[PDB]
Amino acid sequence: SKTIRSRSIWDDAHAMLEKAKAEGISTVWDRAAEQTPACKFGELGTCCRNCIMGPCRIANRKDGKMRLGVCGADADVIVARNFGRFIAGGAAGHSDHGRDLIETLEAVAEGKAPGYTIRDVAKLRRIAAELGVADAATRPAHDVAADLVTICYNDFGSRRNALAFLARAPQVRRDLWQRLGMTPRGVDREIAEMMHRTHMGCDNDHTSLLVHAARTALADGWGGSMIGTELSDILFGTPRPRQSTVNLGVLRKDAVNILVHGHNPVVSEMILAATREPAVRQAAQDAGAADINVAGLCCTGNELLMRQGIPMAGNHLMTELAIVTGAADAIVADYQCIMPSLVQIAACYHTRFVTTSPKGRFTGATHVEVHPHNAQERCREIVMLAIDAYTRRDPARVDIPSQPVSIMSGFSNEAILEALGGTPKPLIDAVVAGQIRGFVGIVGCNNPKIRQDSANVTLTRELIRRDIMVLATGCVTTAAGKAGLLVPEAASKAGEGLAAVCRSLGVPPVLHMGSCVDNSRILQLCALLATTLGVDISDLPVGASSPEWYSEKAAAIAMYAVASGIPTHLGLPPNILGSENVTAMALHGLQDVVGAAFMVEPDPVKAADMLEAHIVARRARLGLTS
Amino acid sequence: SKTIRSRSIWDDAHAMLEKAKAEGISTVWDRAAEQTPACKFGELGTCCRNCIMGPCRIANRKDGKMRLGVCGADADVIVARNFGRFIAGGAAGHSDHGRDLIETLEAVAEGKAPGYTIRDVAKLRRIAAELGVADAATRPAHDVAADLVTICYNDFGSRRNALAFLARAPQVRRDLWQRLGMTPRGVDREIAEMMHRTHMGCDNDHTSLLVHAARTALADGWGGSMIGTELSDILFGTPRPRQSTVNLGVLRKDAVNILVHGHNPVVSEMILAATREPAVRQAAQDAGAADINVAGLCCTGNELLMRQGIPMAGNHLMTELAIVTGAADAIVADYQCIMPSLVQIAACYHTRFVTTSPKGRFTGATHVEVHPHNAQERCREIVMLAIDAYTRRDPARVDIPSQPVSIMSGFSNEAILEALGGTPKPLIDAVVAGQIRGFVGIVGCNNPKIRQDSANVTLTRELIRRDIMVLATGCVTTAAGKAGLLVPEAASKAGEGLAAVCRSLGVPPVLHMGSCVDNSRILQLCALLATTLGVDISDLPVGASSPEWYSEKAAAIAMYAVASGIPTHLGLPPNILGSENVTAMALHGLQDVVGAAFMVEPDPVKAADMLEAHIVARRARLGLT
Ligand code: SF4
Ligand code: SF4
Ligand code: SF4
Repeated sequence: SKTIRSRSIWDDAHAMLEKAKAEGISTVWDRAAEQTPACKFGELGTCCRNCIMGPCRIANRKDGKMRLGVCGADADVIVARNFGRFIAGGAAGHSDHGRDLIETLEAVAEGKAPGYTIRDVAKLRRIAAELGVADAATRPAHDVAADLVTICYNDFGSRRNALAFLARAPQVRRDLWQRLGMTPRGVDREIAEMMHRTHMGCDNDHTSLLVHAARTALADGWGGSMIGTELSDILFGTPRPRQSTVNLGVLRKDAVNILVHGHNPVVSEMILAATREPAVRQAAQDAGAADINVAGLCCTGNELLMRQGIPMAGNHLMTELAIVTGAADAIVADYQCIMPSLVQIAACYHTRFVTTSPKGRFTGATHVEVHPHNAQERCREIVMLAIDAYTRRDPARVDIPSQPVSIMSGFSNEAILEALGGTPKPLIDAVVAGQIRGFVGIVGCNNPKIRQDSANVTLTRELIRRDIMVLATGCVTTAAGKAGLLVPEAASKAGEGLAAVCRSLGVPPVLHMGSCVDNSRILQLCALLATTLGVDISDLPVGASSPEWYSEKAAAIAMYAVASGIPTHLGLPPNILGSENVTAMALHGLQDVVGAAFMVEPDPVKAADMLEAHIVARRARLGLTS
Repeated sequence: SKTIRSRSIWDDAHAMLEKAKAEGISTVWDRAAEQTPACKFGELGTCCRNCIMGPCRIANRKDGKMRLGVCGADADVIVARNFGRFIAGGAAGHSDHGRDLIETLEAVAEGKAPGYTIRDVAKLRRIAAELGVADAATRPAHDVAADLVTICYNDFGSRRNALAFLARAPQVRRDLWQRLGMTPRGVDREIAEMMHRTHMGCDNDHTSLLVHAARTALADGWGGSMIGTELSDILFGTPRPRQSTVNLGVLRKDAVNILVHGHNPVVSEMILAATREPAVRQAAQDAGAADINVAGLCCTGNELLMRQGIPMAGNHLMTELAIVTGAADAIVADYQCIMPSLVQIAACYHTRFVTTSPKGRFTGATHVEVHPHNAQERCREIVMLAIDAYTRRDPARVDIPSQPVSIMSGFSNEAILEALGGTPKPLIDAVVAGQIRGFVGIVGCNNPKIRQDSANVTLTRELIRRDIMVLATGCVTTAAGKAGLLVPEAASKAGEGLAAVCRSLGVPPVLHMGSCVDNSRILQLCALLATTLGVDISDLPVGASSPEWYSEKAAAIAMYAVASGIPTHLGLPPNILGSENVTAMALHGLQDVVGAAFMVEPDPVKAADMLEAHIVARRARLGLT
């Protein structure tokens, strides 16, 4: 079918799209078609519903009518406020997840989280020492953890002048943020202040609103996300390189298949633990299954891949299709990017849809709420639900369409530095000599507007062919993995210089660096390189790209990349083109301010050209050859 | 003009609307007409733009298409998420205000706020003791202030199980909130969690979303707003009853007129002090003026009225009209509800539009940023700018249309208890006897959809005639004031029982209790009576009403009133009627959960009937007549 082929580049998606159509199951692509054409005011950002003097919409009329909202706000203010609330929603998604990790570490330090422990005490002591805990190297581990918990909680308070992890950024960058009024002060505070600013009759200057949007995004990348990443490593282990597999073929007909979906590994790590208990495996054996098979979706999947090597079934637009295989016996959901259509599609099969978070409630789901104090008991109950659902699987509707594709994962900054012999000096030498011309983090989602992973893969291929190493996170991980680019043998697909460095280190030309919160690892790496070299992040030959983004979280990531000095490409524009001034700020004005700007470009080859041009300009300023 | 008469009940509004028309100046009412009819999806709440798989809209179509968003979210989820973010924006408006008051008190405690002081040390010691500061009664006042600052800041952190001021609520209400999962834990935390819940693919259950909306609003009423009110009293004085005046006639042709607008008394109080310095006054007199005349707009005007008796020029929809008098020489703005049209209308005259907050930036305004460490010199500078603007006033364009109307203000709970002899017992006895049948807080804004103050005044008049005492805050203050209802002689407009009680105490039948953050005083009063009686707030003969609301802040107030057990009337629906399930929860379902619900009724006489009906039912449950 020409329509099905246009929706994705992948055979396993095509196969499930055919099956979904045969079984009369509507998908995200069908709902996207029903919502096309979309309201122009919504697309442009020129609609405001922030009070009930509205709704207001701004037209561009020669007679000057509908130029202002009822309160007098113009298109610049309305677009900038909508964009600011958009960013705040993304920052809040990461913020609340980082907050849950603080609470989990506190429960471990108090001895009130059965089955949880401090899996990386060495990293605990290092992070705590970095952030100022006294005698972190020698004091009892749970005392050090309690002091680290206090520091992280204080970043979720209202008394700091700068977040704790901001000290990683080079001095020149912290000085610039301070001069601009961009320094993030409190993770929750910046979000709340954004909501205040965007109330009627508060902030009515688009420049001020966009500056606070940058501050709010920075409070995510250097706060909520960075806390989430570093505490997740302490609690569940620091990733090291390991082999795994990707695509819908990681599901197994002869096993109980449990898909974990969402973002929080506090649940997924304990689901995986329950599946390895002897009594639970005997229950699955008694039900007729040969094994219990956990596979990942989206950022929870990314996390379990990085730390445990658990195979990833799919990214964002694969999620519905994973149920359409007929082999998903349970989906275990926590929060964020979990499409509620999955509840309805699961009900078309035997699949249990289990929610675990008080924040991730879905009408019609089976709710088994999980907290650290009860996770071990509750996750056992959830796996037994999956085994029970397995006994009702209709064997005639099972169609697992592909063989899995080998990948390598687990490239934390700790693993990267270890692969380099302990210092970044071999990486700096490679960049100075021009073997690696630069690095681009390719991050972000799928979006039904773009043929799934078409831009993600094309951009990745173009960059590695030009000797630009790619750092992959989020739903790009699955795209690079299915493309065969996440293995060391993929050096044959890179340019001569990048292939040579990859082969000498034994690593792929694309490094999987984790989930969306793990984009904080990319900030940390950039900050380490700039600090080592004595330059700003805006002087490094780096870039970031989200070719197929959709979420507020992805927009917040892009904003904190830009605000930190990383040129950032987006495949689709945010809803801001209704204001030329806001658009010009985002694409050009920010360059004058933070040393980076957004680029919007749906042609991935042209996106590669633009990212490469920035890298080459920055190499020249460093006195390097290109 | 019949169109002009249709826009306001007030003579000063009519006169300035005529003047605006003659001069070609467009107002909020003109822009409201341009935006009519509005998008039906926006009115119903059935539009979602929370990701760029959207925009999505939910329709009711024969083919069954557009029943769901691209992510699969239905109308119940989309409407409830939109309402949740709406409430979060209102809570955030109050929370950042409260946070600013903490920062100011901390600057005073550190000795780094020239011209600021602890005006009410007795209330500082009482509040600090209440919230757990050790030896608050005897320690040095600035040490006590630093420890109270720490307690308030911790409510803006992430480690509490319940906000500090929640202890005021009766135990039965705190137990209910705990069981429901509504207990507010952190002022910023609940706002941030709401923004997380409304991201695509997080909270997709409309009941869950509305319960967290209640928790977010409670974190305002018992957190951001209550902190804002109590610290404002500590820094600037606890209000006591005093006489003042209201309407555009408080402006004076022979004076430099400075209008303070927005919410923060931290700025308006120091502007007032600057205008009283002899050298500043002499500068005005050298410019030809007889004096400097400060008048208030909206909530910062409410604050200056409550504590300093400063006349109030007008409420929300009067703000543009104050400039059209041609006599406003400066507007000094901080944040919230300040319409950006004021900058362009000020540019039609000589008026200086001055912004003072890093959060309240207005393109084209004169920005003179004020912080506690520089407020004394910056406010002096601002007043000098107003005097310079006065020398540019075109006397031919001046038209101050009315004589000002007398009012009484200053009814903090401290002033109410003092007027009662020091205990709520006389008030309880009057309620028991049936002299005062109940109380309604009438709060909230104006809205161009409703003839300005027509419902605010009619509802007020209806309730006091039925022996229901009215507690007025926000822009209802100006409405009740201009109607002559805020003076003791207004007992003559009340029913026999309320008139008798009012005359015995020498108070009006409508008590001005302050700004929008000061709706926390109504919570405090309800919790005091309920705790004294040993019942829930949902057992008290009380109600709340915003007949002409517009703002997210007003919706959050209405939500925390409802979630606290106070039946709450709204003249206009929030943008939720596209979900029958969300609408039914708001109007009916909440009754079975928190003991109160929203009521939507644009006829203010029918609104009075409904509020009275709840009061009578609660009187019967107390075994009263
Ligand atoms: S974006 Fe605005 S104008 Fe468009 S459908 Fe939604 S509410 Fe209506
Ligand atoms: S805030 Fe202003 S532009 Fe937005 S809905 Fe209200 S009146 Fe219209
Ligand atoms: S969150 Fe769902 S309903 Fe809202 S815009 Fe995104 S896809 Fe549409």
